[PDB]
Amino acid sequence: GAGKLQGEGVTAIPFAGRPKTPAFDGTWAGDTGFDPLTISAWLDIRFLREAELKHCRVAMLAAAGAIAQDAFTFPGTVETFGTGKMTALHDAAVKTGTMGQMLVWIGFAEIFSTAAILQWYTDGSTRKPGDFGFDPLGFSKGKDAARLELCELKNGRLAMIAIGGMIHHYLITGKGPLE
Amino acid sequence: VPQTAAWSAKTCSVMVISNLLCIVAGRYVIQVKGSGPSLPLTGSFSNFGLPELLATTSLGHIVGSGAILGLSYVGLLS
Amino acid sequence: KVSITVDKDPVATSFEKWAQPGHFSRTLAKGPKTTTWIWNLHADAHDFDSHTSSLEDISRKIFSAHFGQLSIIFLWLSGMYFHGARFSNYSAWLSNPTAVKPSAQVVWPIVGQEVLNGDVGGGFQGVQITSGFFQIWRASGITSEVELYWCALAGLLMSGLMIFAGWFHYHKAAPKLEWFQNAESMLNHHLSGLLGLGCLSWAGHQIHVSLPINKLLDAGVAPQEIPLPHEFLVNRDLMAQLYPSFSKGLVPFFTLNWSEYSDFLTFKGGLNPVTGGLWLSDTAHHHLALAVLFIVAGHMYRTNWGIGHSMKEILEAHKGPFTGEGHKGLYEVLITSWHAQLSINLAMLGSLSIIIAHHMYAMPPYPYIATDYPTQLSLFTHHMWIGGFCVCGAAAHAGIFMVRDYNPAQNYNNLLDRVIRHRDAIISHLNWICIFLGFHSFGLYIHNDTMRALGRTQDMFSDTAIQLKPVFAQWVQNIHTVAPGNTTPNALATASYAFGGNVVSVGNKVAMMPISLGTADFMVHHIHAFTIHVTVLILLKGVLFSRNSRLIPDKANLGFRFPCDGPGRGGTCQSSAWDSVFLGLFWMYNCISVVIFHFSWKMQSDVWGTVQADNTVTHITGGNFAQSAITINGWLRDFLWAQASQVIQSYGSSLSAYGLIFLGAHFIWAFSLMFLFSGRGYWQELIESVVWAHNKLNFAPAIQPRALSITQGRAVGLAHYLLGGIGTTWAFFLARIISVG
Amino acid sequence: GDFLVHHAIALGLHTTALILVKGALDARGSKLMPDKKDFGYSFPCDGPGRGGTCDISAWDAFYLSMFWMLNTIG
Amino acid sequence: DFSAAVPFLKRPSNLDGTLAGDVGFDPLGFSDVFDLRVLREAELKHGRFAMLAVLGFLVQEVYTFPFFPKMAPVDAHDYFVTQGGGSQIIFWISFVEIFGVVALFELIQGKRDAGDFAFDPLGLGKDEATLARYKVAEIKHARLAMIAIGGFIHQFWVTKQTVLEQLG
Amino acid sequence: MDSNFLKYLSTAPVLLTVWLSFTAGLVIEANRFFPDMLYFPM
Ligand code: CLA
Ligand code: CLA
Ligand code: CLA
Ligand SMILES: CC1=C(C#C/C(C)=C/C=C/C(C)=C/C=C/C=C(C)/C=C/C=C(C)/C=C/C2=C(C)CCCC2(C)C)C(C)(C)C[C@H](O)C1
Ligand SMILES: CC1=C(C#C/C(C)=C/C=C/C(C)=C/C=C/C=C(C)/C=C/C=C(C)/C=C/C2=C(C)CCCC2(C)C)C(C)(C)C[C@H](O)C1
Ligand SMILES: CC1=C(C/C=C(\C)CCC[C@H](C)CCC[C@H](C)CCCC(C)C)C(=O)c2ccccc2C1=O
Ligand code: SF4
Repeated sequence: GAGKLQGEGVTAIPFAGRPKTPAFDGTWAGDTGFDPLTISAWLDIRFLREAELKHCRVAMLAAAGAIAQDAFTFPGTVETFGTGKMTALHDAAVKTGTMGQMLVWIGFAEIFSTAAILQWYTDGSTRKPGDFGFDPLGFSKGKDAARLELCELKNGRLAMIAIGGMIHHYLITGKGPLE
Repeated sequence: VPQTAAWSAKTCSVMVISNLLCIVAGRYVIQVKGSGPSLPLTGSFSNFGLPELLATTSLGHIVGSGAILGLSYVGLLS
Repeated sequence: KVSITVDKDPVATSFEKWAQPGHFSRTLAKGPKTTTWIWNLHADAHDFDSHTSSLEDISRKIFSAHFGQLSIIFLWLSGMYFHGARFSNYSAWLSNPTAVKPSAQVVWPIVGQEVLNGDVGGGFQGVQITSGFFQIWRASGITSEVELYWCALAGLLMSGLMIFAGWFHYHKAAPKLEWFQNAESMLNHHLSGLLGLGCLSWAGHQIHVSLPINKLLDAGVAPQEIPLPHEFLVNRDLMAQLYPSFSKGLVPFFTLNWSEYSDFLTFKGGLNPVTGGLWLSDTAHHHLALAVLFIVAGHMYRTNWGIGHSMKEILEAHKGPFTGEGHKGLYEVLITSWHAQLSINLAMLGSLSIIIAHHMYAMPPYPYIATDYPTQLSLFTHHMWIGGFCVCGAAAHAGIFMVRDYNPAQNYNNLLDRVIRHRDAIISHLNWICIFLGFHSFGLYIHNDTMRALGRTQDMFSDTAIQLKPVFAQWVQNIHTVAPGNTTPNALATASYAFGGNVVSVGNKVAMMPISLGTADFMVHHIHAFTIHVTVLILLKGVLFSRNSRLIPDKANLGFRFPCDGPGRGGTCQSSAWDSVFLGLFWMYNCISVVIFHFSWKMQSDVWGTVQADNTVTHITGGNFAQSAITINGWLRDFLWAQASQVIQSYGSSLSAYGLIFLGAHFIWAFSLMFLFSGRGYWQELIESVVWAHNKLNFAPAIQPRALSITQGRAVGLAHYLLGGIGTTWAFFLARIISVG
Repeated sequence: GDFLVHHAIALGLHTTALILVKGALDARGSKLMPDKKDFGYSFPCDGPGRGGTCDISAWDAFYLSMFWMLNTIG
Repeated sequence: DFSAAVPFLKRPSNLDGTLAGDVGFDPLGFSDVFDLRVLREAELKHGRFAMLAVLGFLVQEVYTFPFFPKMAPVDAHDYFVTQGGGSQIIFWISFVEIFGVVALFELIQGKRDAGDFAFDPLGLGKDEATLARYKVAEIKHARLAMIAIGGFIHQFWVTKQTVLEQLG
Repeated sequence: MDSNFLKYLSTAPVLLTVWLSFTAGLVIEANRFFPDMLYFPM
């Protein structure tokens, strides 16, 4: 959480300059002064950061999963689902019903996510955006705490574009991430 | 039944030109501006805000769809 | 700024006030010294504007009342769906829609009323229904009682949600007047969200559920053999068999290659030859186009982001040399008075109901509804009546606004003020036009009656004599007949075959055929114009003279609803805007009765019938209308006397209920005349004598009995009059049509 | 059938007599207008004062009895 | 505040932890608009029904009365509906629930504790410490059995197999 | 039960509706079990 890497004074687009929205006070992490369209002036920065971290997590876990699926396939799946990779595997698991159960349980979790988001406006909750308290093995309770927030945001941003590229490469070539 | 051509450079050009025309026309015609910052542009486009961009692009898409469908109908685009 | 602001826990939910009738009103909270208090309680129950001066309180009450009404409507719908699931022959009707009469009500065998469980068909005996629910469900793609049970469950859940929402938004989180007074935001959201998304969702449902199921049903597949809607949703190949364009996907949609969807999104027109209703593939495209139109329309007004309009600016900008200030002040009037909004909305809703009746018969939208003649007649007349009542209510609430919420200070030299300032010209001209129309529309019938009774049949106004041809209507019909391919090039058939074309026949029975207009049609149309104009005269005269007149310069002080201003000035009976609504309701009854009679006779005589193997159609009455509908004797004999046989010979049959209701409605109609022809003094004196009789036995109520107020007597007379007349027509129509169809 | 229609006729006679007798006996006065004889036989009303006084005259009693007499003879 | 059960969800205002098994779980805020005592009575009635239902399922699978036909617990329902025993059980449950209505009204009036019917025939809850421990255990078992009975019934519907026979 | 709710049940229209529904049920059941009684049996 350095004021040179992130925070006030950093400008991604020099010809524009850092926006004047609440999101760019220098307190919000992952701040590179990047908001050409000025979306943070019209949507709550809390909502936007919650969405960004959800995207980061989901795309940071899908990319790792694509790599894992291409390297090692769990026993009993390479037969049940078939031998389709990536999105073909998604279709096969949908037929199996695996994806349906995944959707049901993820929706169960996202219901409580919806409650958490609503409590910002209904009951004025002070939760941090993207903060769920999931720190079982202690890393946030220490010196590398803000450095781990920046790493999370940066790796999620990397992973979103990486997974987009991987999916499109599979759609074109038909190969998995490792090619 | 009318003809609707498949996606092509002509369709893309019509859509893009419609969007640009509606953006400029929005700059000239939109009376009241919202209360907020502006997209980082100078000169005539110095009060261009997001909501105004979004509105101009929505009208540009309406106009582009209309023009594409009509030009396909009359056979000019296709 | 358009924002949400509510008051938390404004009213505590408690039964304390349930035991204090009249709590809402200061005059009534005291108690019932007389029986007039009992009637005042009900008369003022929902007049929130007379309970308090707080617009915030009135708006909150209205919001919660709307939630309660929605819960009631959802309960009604759930009941209809549950009855379709449990006490109906819907499956048999699906198997053979043209042979078994729809039925979803069964009576208990108590006093011999089990006779009403007639042999409707499909091994089922119950009460034949004429609401069209079976056709609605068939169009929706329902093919089981399980789906109807789930529909009933959804309706019940929505009713519970609505009642909870009403309670919550009155007692837990009541929005404020700033929230309520968002016309721009409230119209943007209604237009885009409510309407646009509703028709978009319905288009999706029709494309994914209704279209393939109805395709197979028309192809003759059994309802049990047809796959399930989720099967259609998830098997794009199965749907790609019926509509081969689903193999293309949504790429055509997002690339504007919309012609790829012509298989299930088509501008075809006409009627489905198998079902006799509109093409569901046409309805899907209709609703998709409507969704686009509404979502675009809902982006017109300014809410929070600068883009949009302000209705205040538009109205204030629209003014001309004949109107002075123009529409200035109307925005404030409409965001400060609920009664003005209610009047506008009621007028529009009633006119919409009338338009819906017309369009729903000439273009039967549901499968197998056109040949279900009882359903068509019942729906047409029902929606006509709803429209008339809504229009009269619009007049009533315009008068209420004029008396209560009209302020000359804020309305100076605007359109409202100028209308008031030249009201005499309007009413005089409307009076003259009403007299002229009455003469030249009814004196024509009288002339025909006199000539026919004198034997001068060549001097009548008939197609075989002096002719009054509706050339303009015939010209419009010709235009619409020739439009397909010429002025609507990409439409295969006419919008309605009523304009002209070929007969559509389902089950050897006419679904819709051209409707020819002649002298009788000219006469009846001009009589419709006469009745509408007189109704408008009454209502508009009352509304304009609600506040003051040459007779009573101070009438707003008397109020919107007062009996009179005394026997002075020659007599000032029924001078208020309430009594105008009373008389205009009488005249609306007249108008709608003539309209529905015209529909019944014309459709039974020139449209409906059975088509023989020759291709010739024999109608229910067989051309009676052209030569009989030109005389009042013709209407009395060939329509009333002739067609009342079914209802008067219904005893011992499943229509015996219709016969009994015929008689009871006659009874109530006559019973109304006791209140309408009479006055309060006679009944108060009779009550004095009866109270003497009671006192002679050392007992009498503490709540002194009183005769009904003058206004209440008029209201009771009108209510019984309307109930009796409409019930008579109800029994007559249903018995006749269910007997001959 | 004769029995029932005869009792209908009895109802009609009795109700016409009711209206006419009430009009005749209350013509001079009632609790509502205890000074009716001052106003006469066929005055219009006494106004909306005491809850409404429409058709408070013996002439109005006759006017209603004429509907009932037309009903009975019918 | 934040609920103990869900760190990222605010503790519901009505749920102050006084009641047994209160870990601050009420994401949808039923306690905000409805009486927590009435909700607790509903919870404990449901849980008691579910626990007795689980025990009934197991005991019916292992043993059935000599005078009743042997059958799966779920099929026993439809059988007894026609036989008439189900009618008797429903009638007597309704008879007890008539007094349950009076108990609920007293609970609303604040005379009774939700789920407290003063039913300790064997006097197992005389000492407080044990009573509170038992109340926590009761609510925990109630919730667990509410889940487990649904699991049993749905698994039987899927496999058409009693739970004991399925577990092998 | 709330005394106010009981008073609301005691209100005239509620009592009239309940009493007349009870009477209608009485007559209906009498006609259901002893139908077509045009006379007192003697
Ligand atoms: C250069 C570009 C271009 C071109 C070549 C075309 C060409 C065409 N457009 Mg158009 N269109 C364009 C741009 C273009 N469009 C744009 C920018 C838009 C977006 C706004 C549209 C939106 C649009 C729509 C929404 C539709 C078309 C349609 C059409 C085609 C048929 C129109 C016709 O003949 O109707 C002639 C029709 C009439 C003369 C009858 C009009 C009467 C209607 C039915 C009722 C209106 C009455 C009104 C309520 C009351 C009157 C006013 C009152 C105050 C007195 C035509 C080939 C139509 C089409 O494709 O049809 C198949 C169509 O539906 N266009
Ligand atoms: C209390 C009055 C009343 C009653 C008892 C009924 C009774 C009936 N109506 Mg309804 N109706 C009424 C008022 C009433 N209507 C009014 C005032 C209107 C004008 C808006 C309509 C418009 C209407 C239509 C268009 C249809 C019915 C139908 C029916 C029948 C089936 C019921 C049903 O579930 O339809 C369910 C209704 C539908 C499936 C069609 C809905 C389509 C409309 C256009 C939706 C509009 C919604 C929108 C939010 C309304 C506000 C518009 C405004 C902002 C401009 C039934 C006889 C249906 C029928 O005749 O079936 C054979 C039918 O199609 N009615
Ligand atoms: C959207 C619809 C709507 C709404 C919200 C309102 C709202 C209002 N109207 Mg109404 N009104 C409407 C439509 C509507 N009206 C229509 C369609 C008409 C034309 C008939 C009128 C005509 C009208 C007049 C003339 C007056 C009102 C008044 C009022 C106010 C008080 C009404 C009251 O206390 O009723 C409480 C409810 C009742 C008294 C019950 C009345 C029902 C009668 C007895 C008939 C019911 C018969 C029923 C269908 C069953 C028949 C079958 C039989 C076998 C039993 C209130 C603001 C009054 C006002 O503002 O005065 C200052 C007023 O004088 N309205
Ligand atoms: C599972 C499944 C499927 C699927 C699927 C999936 C999972 C699809 C996933 C698609 C994804 C993740 C797409 C990502 C695209 C990212 C882009 C274009 C980034 C652009 C960045 C730019 C332009 C940056 C610009 C700039 C920025 C901002 C910052 C730095 C400077 C610069 C880089 C210049 C299907 C569809 C195959 C169907 C199948 O039946 C089921
Ligand atoms: C139909 C019918 C019958 C019947 C019947 C009967 C009795 C049907 C009974 C059905 C029942 C009891 C269903 C229960 C479902 C429970 C669920 C889904 C719990 C989910 C809990 C979760 C996700 C907890 C999550 C947990 C939470 C929240 C917090 C802690 C962590 C976590 C683990 C995540 C018969 C048998 C009479 C037959 C007759 O023919 C008619
Ligand atoms: C008959 C009559 C009476 C006498 C009628 C009275 C007092 C009505 C009292 C009837 C009782 C109290 C109603 C209850 C009994 C009914 C059989 C039930 C139906 C009514 C409810 C649905 C409201 C008037 O007071 C009156 C006043 C002004 C103009 C015309 C008339 C008028 O015609
Ligand atoms: S009291 Fe009766 S009669 Fe006299 S004025 Fe008023 S309404 Fe006319």
